[PDB]
Amino acid sequence: KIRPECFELLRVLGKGGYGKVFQVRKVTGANTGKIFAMKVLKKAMIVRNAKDTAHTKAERNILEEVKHPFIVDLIYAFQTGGKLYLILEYLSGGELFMQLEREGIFMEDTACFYLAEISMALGHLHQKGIIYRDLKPENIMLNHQGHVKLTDFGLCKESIHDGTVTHTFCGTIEYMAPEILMRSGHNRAVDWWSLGALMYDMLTGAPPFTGENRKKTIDKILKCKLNLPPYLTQEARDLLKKLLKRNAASRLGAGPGDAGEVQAHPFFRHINWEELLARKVEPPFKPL
Ligand SMILES: C[C@H]1CCc2nc3ccccc3c(C(=O)O[C@@H](C)C(=O)Nc3ccc(S(N)(=O)=O)cc3)c2C1
Ligand SMILES: [Zn+2]
Repeated sequence: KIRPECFELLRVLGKGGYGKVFQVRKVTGANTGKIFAMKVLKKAMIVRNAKDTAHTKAERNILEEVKHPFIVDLIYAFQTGGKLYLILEYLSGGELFMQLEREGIFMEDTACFYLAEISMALGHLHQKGIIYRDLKPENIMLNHQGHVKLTDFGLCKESIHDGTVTHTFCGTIEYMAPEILMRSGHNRAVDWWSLGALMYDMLTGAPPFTGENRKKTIDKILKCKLNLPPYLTQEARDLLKKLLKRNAASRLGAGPGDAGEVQAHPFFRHINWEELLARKVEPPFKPL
């Protein structure tokens, strides 16, 4: 039986309205000294709300079922009378957000690497019927080697919330597909839109539809009038056009082929998917 006492707390990694994440090491037994991130949620913050409760369960079920290098690993999960615990792998490589800040613009080959790894994560989730929605730089962490890990499948991580009913829009909404902001119904095609907004951000320095404020930004995303700057490679331009389509069903990846359709695009012509998935490819950025 794994218990909170099995872990020594080393620092606070983050906190919000529902709980905290601690860095921990295992105190005794197997992997005595192995470092983890420990997410601790307060049941009382959650159990009163049918939505947040379902959301919580969904997180654990997803992270329990997922077995994939480019998605954050769930090692143990247990609960006490008042708290839910998730022992996760610790991601030392920080945020991809912190990488875009330094670089400003990624070189094509660097963007291509990350977009490729993310696409395999998305393919993994989608064949499981899971829709990410929240693809954005703050959500993409790196492990110690420098590979991608998708995070944030659970309760809202923000300190400032949008409205009093939902947490769907609390983050930046710059990478979110128009049909979600439209509430016109959506499916896995939103992740391929988001992949495009992220790709655009990597290669231009800012997401494709940003305005002076939030309302102006939403208006731009909805209007969806894409201007591709002339310095983008022919391959990136072509992929960006096909990802950032307002009509969901027309997006690359929206087809029955999903991630395979996107991975087959010339923008990824140099990618060896077998060696990428097996983490044999050297990352452009190396934290340690
Ligand atoms: C998920 C782990 C995985 C490894 C990791 N590894 C980290 C390594 C270094 C620094 C932070 C790490 C975090 C981390 O804590 O991420 C932040 C952004 C975070 O999770 N904030 C947060 C979490 C929960 C809540 S809530 N809903 O309880 O109120 C609010 C804010 C992490 C996070
Ligand atoms: Zn929120």
